[PDB]
Amino acid sequence: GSMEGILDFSNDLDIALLDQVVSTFYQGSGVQQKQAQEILTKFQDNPDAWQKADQILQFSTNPQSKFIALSILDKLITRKWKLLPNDHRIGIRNFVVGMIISMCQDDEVFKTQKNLINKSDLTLVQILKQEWPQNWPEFIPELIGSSSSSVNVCENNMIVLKLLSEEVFDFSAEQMTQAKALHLKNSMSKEFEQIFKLCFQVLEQGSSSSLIVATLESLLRYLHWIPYRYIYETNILELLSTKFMTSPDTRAITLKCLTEVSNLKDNDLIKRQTVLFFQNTLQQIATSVMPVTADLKATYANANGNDQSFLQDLAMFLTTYLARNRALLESDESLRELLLNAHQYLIQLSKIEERELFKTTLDYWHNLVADLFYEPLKKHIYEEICSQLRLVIIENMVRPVENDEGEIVREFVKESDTIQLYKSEREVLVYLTHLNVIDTEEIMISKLARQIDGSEWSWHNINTLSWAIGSISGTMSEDTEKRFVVTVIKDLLGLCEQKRGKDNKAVVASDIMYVVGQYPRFLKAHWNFLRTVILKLFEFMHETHEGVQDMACDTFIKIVQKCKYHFVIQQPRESEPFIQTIIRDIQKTTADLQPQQVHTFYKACGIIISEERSVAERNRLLSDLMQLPNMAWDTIVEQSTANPTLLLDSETVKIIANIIKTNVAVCTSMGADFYPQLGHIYYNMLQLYRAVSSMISAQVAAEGLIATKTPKVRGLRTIKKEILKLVETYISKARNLDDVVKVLVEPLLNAVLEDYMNNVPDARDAEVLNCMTTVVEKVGHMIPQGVILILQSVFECTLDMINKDFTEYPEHRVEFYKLLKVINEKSFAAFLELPPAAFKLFVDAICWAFKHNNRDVEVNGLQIALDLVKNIERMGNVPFANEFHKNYFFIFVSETFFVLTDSDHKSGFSKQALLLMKLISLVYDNKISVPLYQEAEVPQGTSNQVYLSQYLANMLSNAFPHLTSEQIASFLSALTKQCKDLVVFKGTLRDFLVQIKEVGGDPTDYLFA
Amino acid sequence: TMEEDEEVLYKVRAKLFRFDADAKEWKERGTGDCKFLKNKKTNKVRILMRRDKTLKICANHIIAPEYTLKPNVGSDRSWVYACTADIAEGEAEAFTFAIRFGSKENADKFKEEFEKAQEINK
Amino acid sequence: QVQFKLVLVGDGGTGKTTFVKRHLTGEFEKKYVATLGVEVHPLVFHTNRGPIKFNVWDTAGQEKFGGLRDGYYIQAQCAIIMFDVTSRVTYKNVPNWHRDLVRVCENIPIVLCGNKVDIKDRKVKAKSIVFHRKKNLQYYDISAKSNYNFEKPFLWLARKLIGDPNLEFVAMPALAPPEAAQYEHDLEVAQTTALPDEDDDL
Ligand SMILES: Nc1nc2c(ncn2[C@@H]2O[C@H](COP(=O)(O)OP(=O)(O)NP(=O)(O)O)[C@@H](O)[C@H]2O)c(=O)[nH]1
Ligand SMILES: O=C(CCn1cnc(-c2cc(C(F)(F)F)cc(C(F)(F)F)c2)n1)NNc1cnccn1
Ligand SMILES: [Mg+2]
Repeated sequence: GSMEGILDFSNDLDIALLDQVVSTFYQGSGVQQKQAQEILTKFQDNPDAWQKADQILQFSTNPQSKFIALSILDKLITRKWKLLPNDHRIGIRNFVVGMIISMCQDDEVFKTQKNLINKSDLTLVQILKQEWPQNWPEFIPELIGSSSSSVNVCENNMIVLKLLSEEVFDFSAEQMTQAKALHLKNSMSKEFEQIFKLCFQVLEQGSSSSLIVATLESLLRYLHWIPYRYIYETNILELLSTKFMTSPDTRAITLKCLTEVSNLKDNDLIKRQTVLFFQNTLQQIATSVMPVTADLKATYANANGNDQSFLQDLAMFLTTYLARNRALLESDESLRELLLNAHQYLIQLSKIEERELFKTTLDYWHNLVADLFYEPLKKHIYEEICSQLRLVIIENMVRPVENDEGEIVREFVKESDTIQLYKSEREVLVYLTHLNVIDTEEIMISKLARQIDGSEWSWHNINTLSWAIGSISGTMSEDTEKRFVVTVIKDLLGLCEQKRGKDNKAVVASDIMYVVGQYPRFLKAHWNFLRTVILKLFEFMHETHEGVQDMACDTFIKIVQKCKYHFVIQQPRESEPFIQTIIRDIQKTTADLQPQQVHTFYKACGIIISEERSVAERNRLLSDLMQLPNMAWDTIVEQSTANPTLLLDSETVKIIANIIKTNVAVCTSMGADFYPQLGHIYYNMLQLYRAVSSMISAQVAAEGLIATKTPKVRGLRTIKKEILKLVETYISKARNLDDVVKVLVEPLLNAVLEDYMNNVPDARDAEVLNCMTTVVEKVGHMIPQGVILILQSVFECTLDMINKDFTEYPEHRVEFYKLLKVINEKSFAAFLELPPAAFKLFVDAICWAFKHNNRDVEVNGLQIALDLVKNIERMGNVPFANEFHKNYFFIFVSETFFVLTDSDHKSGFSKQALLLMKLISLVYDNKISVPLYQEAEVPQGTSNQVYLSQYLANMLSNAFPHLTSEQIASFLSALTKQCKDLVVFKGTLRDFLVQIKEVGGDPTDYLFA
Repeated sequence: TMEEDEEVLYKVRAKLFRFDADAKEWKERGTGDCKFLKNKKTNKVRILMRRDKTLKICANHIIAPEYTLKPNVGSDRSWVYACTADIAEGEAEAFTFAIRFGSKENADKFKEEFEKAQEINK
Repeated sequence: QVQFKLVLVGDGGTGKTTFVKRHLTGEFEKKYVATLGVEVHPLVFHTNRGPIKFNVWDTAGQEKFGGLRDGYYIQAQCAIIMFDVTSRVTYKNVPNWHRDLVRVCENIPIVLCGNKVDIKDRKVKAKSIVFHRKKNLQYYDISAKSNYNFEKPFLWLARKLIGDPNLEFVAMPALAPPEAAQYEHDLEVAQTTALPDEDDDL
C-alpha cells in the first residue's frame, strides 16, 4: 500500500505521508483505518523511530503525529535512556524543553493544543525521573524563575509539577526501585519549600482562572505527602475555604483539596483551624451554591452542568471531614449549628437517586450510628438527624434476595449487585433501631396504617416497608418484639384479604413470607402460629403464581433451619411430632412442585430429622422420609436389572436422576446421620453406575463423540455425576471413618476408577476426581494402597488431557490439581511409590500448573510445590531426597524464576516468592546433603551456596542479557542474604522486576535494605 | 416501532442462534421475547424477536410455509431451520437459525404455533 | 450523524472485547484471543432522543500488545474502564488505566465496570470497590456472559453525552419482512453441531 512508505528507514521520512496515515487512523474508518493502525504501530515499534522524533516535532502539521512522536520518545526514555550516548541525552532534553517553551509563548498554540502540551510535559517528567536532580540541579530554581515571566509558562509549570508529584509519590511503588523512589521523593521534599512559595503566591495574587485551577490541581497532589505545616502554618486554608469556593471554576478542585486536608497527619490551635476551614466551607455552600433546605434529589436528577459531580464531591468532603473531626464540633455549643447543618446536607444528599452515591453516604451513616451506639452522651445530639435517617433508609430499602417477585409480579435472575447494599442498609437500620426503638416502631406502624387506610398504597411502599420491618428483627427484646410482630401481621393480613388480582396477591404474599421468615424467635414461642404458617406455605406450593410458589419453598427451609426443634418434639395438643405430619403428606404437599423444589423440601425434612438424637427414632424417620424414592428405586432396579434398554427410556433416566438428587438433598442436611439410607441403596447404586457407564460407552461407540452432547447421554452422565455427588457428600460429613473404609471405599474404587481410565477423554467425568479428593481428604491416611490405585487410574490420563494447552477440559484441570494437592498433603508415600518416569511427570504437572493464568490452578500448583519441597525435607538425608534434589532442585528454582519475571503471572507473586525463598534457604541452611553439581563441573568441596550463586548468575545472564554482571551479582547477593525475611526478599524481587524493564539499573539499589 | 397494526398470535421467551458455517459453530444472536405477529392488512404472520434491555431486533422474517423445523443433536428443547430472508440487520439475508426455549413443552408449543402460522401464510 | 468516540481500557482478559461483541452481534465469545493494539467498531443504540452511535475503540490490555497505548485515547468523548471481579490484580490496576486515560481526556464521562460477576468465586468484594468515588466515575457490576447490567454503561454514557437524564433505549422500527442445493448440506451440518451451553436456562 501507499501508506507503508513511512516504514522504510533507508529513505528520509516523508512527514506529509506520516500525517496522512495518522489522519487516516484517527479520522478515517473501516479497512483504511485498520491498515493505518497496523502501519503506525509498526512505525512506533521500530527501535530507531526515536531518531525521527525531532523531524516530526519540527516539521509536522498534525498534533496527533507529534503525540505519536512523543510516545516514541517516552518508550526510549523509560526503557533505553542510559544506553544512549550522552550527546543524544542532552539533545533530547534540550529539544523537549525548547518545544515546550515555544508552545507556551504562542498564545494560539497554548490554547488549542492542550493534548500535545500535556503529553510533552509528561515526556519531560520522564526525563526528570532519569536526570533530576543529580544531572539537573537547577531545574526547580529555573522553573520558578521562568514562571514570573509569562502566565502561560507559569500555568504549564504547574502541570509539569503536578505530573512530577504524581510520578514520584503516587505511581512510583510499581515503576521504580525502592532506592530510586526514595531518591526522587527526598529530592522533591528538599525543594518543596520553594515550590510552595510559588504556589502560594500564585493563589493569593493570581487572577487568571486557568492558572489558578492548574495551581490548585497541583496542590491536590502535594497534599498526599507534604508536611502539615505548609497547610496549617500558612494562610492557605482560609484561601481554600473562602475565596476559591465562591467561583465555580475553582470550586470543584478546591473541594477536592479540602477533602485531602481532612486527611493530613493535642494542639488546640490546630483544632481551631480545622474547625475554621469547615465553617468557612459550609458557609460558602449555603450562600453561594444552595441552602441546606434545597432539594438535592431533584437537583441531581436534573444533571445540569457539573451538578452531579459537585454533589458527589460534597458528599465525599462532608463524610471525610465528619468521620475524622465531628468530635471537634460536638462539645462547644457555638458549633452545634455547624455540626447539624453539615449533617442535614448529608441527609439531603442521602435522598438522591444514585446507587453508588447512596453507598458512599450510607458508609458514613454506618460510621456515625456505630459510634453513637457506644460513645457516652453522643446520640442525643443527633436525635433529629437520626429520625430523618430512619425515614430515608426505610424508604430506600432494596430487595432482600429472598424476595423472588419483581416488576410485573414475575420471577427472573438474581439481583447479584444488591446483596451488599441490603446488608449495609440492614446494618445501619439495626443500629438506628437500637438508638431509638420507640421512634422506629412509630414510623413503621404509621407507614403501615397509611398502606391500609391511607394515600400511600403502592408496591415499593408496601415492599420497601415490609423489607425494613423484616430487616430489624432481633433489635427489640423478646417482649417488645412480640407486640410489634402481632400488629404487623394482622395489618398485612388486612391488605391481602382486600387487594385482589394476580399482581396484588403476589406482592403481598411475598412481603408476608419475608417478614415471618425473618422472625423465627416469634415462631418458636407461638407453636400454634408456626403451624398455621407452615400449612399456609404448603398451600402456596400449589400456587400457579410464578414466584410465590418458589418463595414458599425457600421460606419453608429458611424457617426450618431456625425452628427445626419445634418440629421434632411432640407439641402440646398434637397427636404426633409435626415432622410426622409433613412426611405423611409429602406426596400431596409437593405434588405440584418442580423436582429441584421437591429436593429442597426433602432437604428441609432432613434438617428436622437430624434434631432427633434417639438413633432408633431418627433412622425410622429417615426411612419414612425416603419411602417414596426408595419404592421408586426398588421398582426401577427391578425393571432395569433385566432390560438395559429400558435404561434408554428418557423418562426412566429422569426418574433415576431425581431419585439420586433426592438422596443428595437429604444427605446434605443429615450428614453422618444419612448412613442408614446410603447403605440401603449403595450396592445397587454402584451396579447402576456400571450399567449406565456401559451404555454411555456404547453410545459413543455407535454414534461418535457427538453422542456426549445428546440429551440421552447427558442424562446418563447426570446419573453418574449425582451418584458421585452423593458419595462425596456423605464421606465429607462422615463421622465413622471405619465404615467408610471397610464398606464404602472398595466398591466405590472398583466402580469408578477403571471406568474413568478406560473411557475416551470426552466421556470422563471431572466429578470422579472431585469425589476422590474427598475420599483422600477424609480417609486417605487409612487407605495407602487405595490412594496408589487412584493415582494409577487418573494421573497420567488426566495429565495428557490438560497438558497441550491451558484451556481444554477446564473442570478436569481444576479438580486434577486439587486431587494432587490432597494426595501430596495426606498420602505423600503414594508419590514415593511412583516409578521414576511417573514421578517426573508429577514434577512436570506441578510446573505446568505454575504457568496457568487460571488462579484456580496456579495457586494449587504453587502450593503443591511448597508442600512437596517440605515433604522431601522431612525425609532427611536419604537416597530419595538426595536424588530429588539432584534431579529437580534447579528445575523448581528456574521454573519459579520464569513465572516471577515473565509479566504474565503477577497474580501469584507472593506464593512464587515464598516458594523461591524456601528453595534458596534450603541451600543456605545446608539442608541439602549432596552436591547439587556434577563432579566435573566445579572443584571438589565447592559449597552448594557457591554453586547456586554461580548457577543463578549464569541463568540470569543468558535470560536477561541487557543486565550488567554487577546488577546480577548485586541482585543475587541481596536476594540470598534476605532468604529469611519474606517482606524484604519480596521487595528485592520487585526491584529486580523494575530493573529488567530498562537498561543501566543501579546495582547499589539492591542494598536498600 | 412499526408493530402497531399487528396482532400477537404467540409469545415465548427464547434464545436465538445463527450458524457460522465457516467457523462451524453456533453463535448467539439474541435472548428475549419471540413473537408471532399477524398483519391486520395482509394477514401475513412474521417472527419478530427483540433482545432484552436494548430492545434490538434479532429476528424479523415471514414464517414461510416452505420452512421446516428440525431437531438439533444436542437439545430436546430447540429447533433448527433455514431462513432465506431475515431483515433484523438491514438487507434481507439468508441464515440457518436455531432457537432454544426454557423447556421441551415450550419448544413443542412453539412448533405447533409455527406450523399454524405457516397455514395462515399459505 | 451523532457519533461519540468511546475508549475501552482495562487489563488483558477482563472481557473488554467479549463485552463489545455481545453488544455488536449478541454472541458470547468463549475463546480469549488477545486484542492487537485496538479494534474500532461502530455501535448504534436507538433512544427516545434518536439514534446514538458509539465508535468503540476496544484497546489491548496486554502490555506486549498495547500498540499506540494512550495514543488511542486522543479525542475520546467517553470511556469504559474494565476489570474482572475474579482477579484482584485487575482491580489493583484500575488507577493506572484511569491515570493514563484522564491525562489525555481531562473531562469526559467514564464508567467503571467490574465484569464476570457470573462466576461464583468472586474475589473483588463489592465493599472493596470504591475507586470511582473520588474520580466521579459511574460503577456497575456486569457480566458479558449472563448479560447482567450489560446495557447500563451505554445507557449512562448516552444520558451524559446527550445531556438528557431521561434518555431511554427504545425499540427499533420493525419493517415488514419480504414475502435447495446448498441448503440440505448446510442444514445437516447445523443439525449435527450441538448448541452451546445446553445447561443454561435458555
Ligand atoms: N465467565 C465469563 N467470561 C467472560 C466474560 N466476559 C469475557 N469472558 C471471557 O474472558 C476471556 C477474555 O475475553 P476478551 O474479550 O478477549 O478480554 P480482553 O479484555 O479483550 N483481553 P485483551 O485486552 O488482551 O484483548 C474470554 O474467554 C471470555 O469468554 C464474562 O462476563 N463471564
Ligand atoms: O387468604 C389469603 C390472605 C392473603 N394472604 C396472603 N398471604 C397470606 C399469608 C401468608 C403466609 C406465609 F406463610 F405464606 F407467609 C402466612 C399467613 C398466615 F399468617 F396466615 F399464617 C398468611 N395470606 N390468601 N390466600 C387466599 C385463599 N383464598 C382466598 C383468598 N386468599
Ligand atoms: Mg480484546
